[PDB]
Amino acid sequence: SGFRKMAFPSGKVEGCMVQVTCGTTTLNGLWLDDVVYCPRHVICTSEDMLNPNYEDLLIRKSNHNFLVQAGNVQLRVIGHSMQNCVLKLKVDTANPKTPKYKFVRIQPGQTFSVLACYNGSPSGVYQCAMRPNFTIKGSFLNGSCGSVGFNIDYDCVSFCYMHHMELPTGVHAGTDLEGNFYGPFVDRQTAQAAGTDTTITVNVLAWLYAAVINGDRWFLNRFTTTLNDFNLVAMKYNYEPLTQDHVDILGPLSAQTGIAVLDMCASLKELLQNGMNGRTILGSALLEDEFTPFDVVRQCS
Amino acid sequence: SGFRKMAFPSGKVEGCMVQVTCGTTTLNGLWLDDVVYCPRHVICTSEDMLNPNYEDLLIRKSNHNFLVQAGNVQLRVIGHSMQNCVLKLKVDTANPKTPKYKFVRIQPGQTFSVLACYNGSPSGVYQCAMRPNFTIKGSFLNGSCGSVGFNIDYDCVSFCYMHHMELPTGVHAGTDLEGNFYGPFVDRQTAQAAGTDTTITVNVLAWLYAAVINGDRWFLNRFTTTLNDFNLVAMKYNYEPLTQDHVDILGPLSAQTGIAVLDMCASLKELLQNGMNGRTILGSALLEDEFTPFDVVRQCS
Ligand SMILES: *[C@H](O)[C@H](C[C@@H]1CCNC1=O)NC(=O)[C@H](CC(C)C)NC(=O)OCc1ccccc1
Ligand SMILES: *[C@H](O)[C@H](C[C@@H]1CCNC1=O)NC(=O)[C@H](CC(C)C)NC(=O)OCc1ccccc1
Repeated sequence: SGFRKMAFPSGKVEGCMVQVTCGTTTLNGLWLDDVVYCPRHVICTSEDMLNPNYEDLLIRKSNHNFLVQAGNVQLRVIGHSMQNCVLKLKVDTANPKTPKYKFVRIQPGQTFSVLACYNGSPSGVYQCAMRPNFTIKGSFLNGSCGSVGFNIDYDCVSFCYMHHMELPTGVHAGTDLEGNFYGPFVDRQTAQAAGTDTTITVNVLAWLYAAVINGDRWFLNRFTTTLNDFNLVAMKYNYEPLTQDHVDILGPLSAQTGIAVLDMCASLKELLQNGMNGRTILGSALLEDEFTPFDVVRQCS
Repeated sequence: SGFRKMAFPSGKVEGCMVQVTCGTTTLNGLWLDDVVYCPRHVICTSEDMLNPNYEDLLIRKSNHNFLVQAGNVQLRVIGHSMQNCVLKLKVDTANPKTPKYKFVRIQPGQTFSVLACYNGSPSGVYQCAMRPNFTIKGSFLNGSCGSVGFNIDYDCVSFCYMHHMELPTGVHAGTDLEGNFYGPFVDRQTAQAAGTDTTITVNVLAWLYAAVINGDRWFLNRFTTTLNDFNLVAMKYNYEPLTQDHVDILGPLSAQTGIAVLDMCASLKELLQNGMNGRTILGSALLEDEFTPFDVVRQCS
């Protein structure tokens, strides 16, 4: 028993983290097969980063400007190319630790594990959820760029995120492994604002089901409400509207606890209207929305 | 920027997780050099686990009763012995993934990373703090025993915990890697109650310093209080008394923020008396006490 924010084992990803150097800028890189993936702003100076012509800085570079280190072993860059916002540095050595992998792009509301890295050395691992405004609330300092987010389905690692920047609100933004940014952000140091965020409603309900599975039942009631009536209270509290699929995704959790999906929304509407009255749910005084229904089933199996 | 509950990279520990089978009971084991460490109640049936004579069940066992699997490779047990509550199964093969390690016993209030395992396969990693009553609030299902807790100082892994049981309150208990239990618990399925817990005061202050470092300053005030006057309000709210060392440990965090240690206790005493008034600190509506001053410095470096 027990429910904890739990990241995937990071061993398979640890073996692919390298250090990428260009000029006086150093960040992390992802070593898959014979290509090193890293943010393209490694080729920029502090001069360039306000409004760089990434295409212009790249032509004036060549292979020996990129110092790639896999631990203490120096990797020889035998080629370079740019895919959107990601630099692809082909190296002579095929990474022997390369796991079965996929390049996936996740949806807002889904979760993934972030392996924090600095100078090509993993520092820590934690879970993050892609916010509806395509940001994440992580822990990134200077030199953290190149650290990747990932999920594991079986023995395959589904890479889904690479860190690039931090927004003025203390939130973080990045791209998928093909260099395409999550959200309306650009890899330049200008005034960039994230859109208005909202609470992932289906995640709160799945988290409430995890509480019932673990013995937390004080918020439960006997009354119900309709899906079109619950969307009325959700629009008031900056919550996402609930769809029939979202109910179907919450199917197994509703069956394991014997609590209909719409029954839990009635408790959620009470929790939003009446507050929580200074009590806790799974050790939280707030409604948590960073646990997908899959995350609950994986822990409460 | 950003502060997140962050576990250590689990790759070095992943390479030592095995599966240990005895009869119809299967749990996890720690493969270090040529010894497999696992909880001794693997030799017990559901019959035996109420009040077992672990010394009696062990003599009636021998090597071929222990099926050890390192992935798909079967390990040959060439010997067995008991160290308190831990079974030491010597195997013929030296684990080639054995990292530099230490067998450490941690103090209540300190943190460590738990690598959740099932059938010798790592499932997830998360941080836990040893509660003052020698329990941890983790995520353990059936078959999770043998999973270890650990810290990493440099390239050395300081193993500090091995899971054994779950208490009636949903909390978990285990031993150090020498088989000595944390707290007044025994590896038998009887009525066992954890002692009354208290809030780690020095951890709350260090967590409040992490909030100031990350831009959260609404709880700050200009007034102060003495260490012997703050211990008066702490004893009221089931908080631990604060010592001069604890202030000295909070030294660097007090210097980085320019906020004296006793100044933060005044805000904490206000937060305990006046509540938080429906606002948040680092995304939390509760005062968090599972971050050591070291954990803050490591993330807010
Ligand atoms: C890459 O390692 C770095 C990660 C940042 C550092 C602070 N927090 C992070 O997540 N990214 C940048 O420095 C980035 C580079 C641009 C070319 C995209 N710029 C950036 O994040 O600017 C805003 C900022 C900088 C420093 C501290 C806080 C915010
Ligand atoms: C070992 O894998 C297992 C871990 C338990 C399973 C439930 N949560 C855990 O952390 N330990 C036991 O089953 C343990 C064995 C004794 C010989 C120490 N007994 C135990 O935890 O009993 C209480 C309990 C059992 C099942 C569910 C909840 C509590």
